[PDB]
Amino acid sequence: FYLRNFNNWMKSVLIGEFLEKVRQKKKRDITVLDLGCGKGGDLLKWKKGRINKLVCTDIADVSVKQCQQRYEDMKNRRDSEYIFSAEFITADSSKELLIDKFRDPQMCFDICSCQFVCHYSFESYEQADMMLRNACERLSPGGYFIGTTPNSFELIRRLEASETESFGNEIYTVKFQKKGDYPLFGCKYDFNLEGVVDVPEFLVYFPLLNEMAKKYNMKLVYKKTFLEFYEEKIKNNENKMLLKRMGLGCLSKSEWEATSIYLVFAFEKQQ
Ligand SMILES: Nc1ncnc2c1ncn2[C@@H]1O[C@H](C[C@@H](N)CC[C@H](N)C(=O)O)[C@@H](O)[C@H]1O
Repeated sequence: FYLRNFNNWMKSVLIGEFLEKVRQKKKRDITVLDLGCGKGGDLLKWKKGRINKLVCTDIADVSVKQCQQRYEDMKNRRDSEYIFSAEFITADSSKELLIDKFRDPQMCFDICSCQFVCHYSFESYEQADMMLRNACERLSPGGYFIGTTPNSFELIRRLEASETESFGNEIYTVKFQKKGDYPLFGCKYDFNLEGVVDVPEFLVYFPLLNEMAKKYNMKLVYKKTFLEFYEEKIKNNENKMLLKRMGLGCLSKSEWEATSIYLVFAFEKQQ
């Protein structure tokens, strides 16, 4: 609950910062790609952002349709006077070109949001490159590719400090297959969060992600650990009060250990 809620706060502040960056130029017709949208847990953040068009895509067809129904549920509120239009696409973004699936092949995006997703595409080089292409190729110049991914530096640091192939606490466990072997692609580990799931992830060496993004003319805006990001954004008072409205003034030490494995990143498309 508290970890989910804290990640929502991180996504709210992150989406909020870059919606305003986009609006500090074009306030009109803001088009967003939500790569790996999941069950639609970001729809209300895009609604509060007052965007115009949202493309939600996920690999699980089940999730895409609950995301589509959740959007239809939202637009039948009385609160949804001008809710964004949306399309919902089932696709493997690490294997399929998404513009093959758009109703408008030539559409452009101001933001691509890829939250807790891109580390599933580092199974191989072509999959990581395909996801970057689906995320960045159709970005308008000056548009943003933002997202959250595990920090490989902090992952390895804790794995070496451990004396087994595992580490964690009562909230989470990370189990690597072998210690001391960290290939750029396919470095598989299992991430278990006590409550939620058990899904295999791949290590993302961020300098590599930074270099591959250059292929689509992306320049790194910033890269922060979850702790660096929290400490910086908590100084803005409306961020601080959003934290208190969401009931996040008291995260456990065990929850900080879990959430401090992650980083946020932002790339911008050049002219
Ligand atoms: N290659 C892939 N292409 C598209 N979606 C994927 C892919 N791999 C995993 N996903 C989906 O990415 C999502 C990962 C979730 N942790 C993120 C959900 C949502 N974006 C959130 O921030 O809450 C899941 O819904 C996956 O089904």
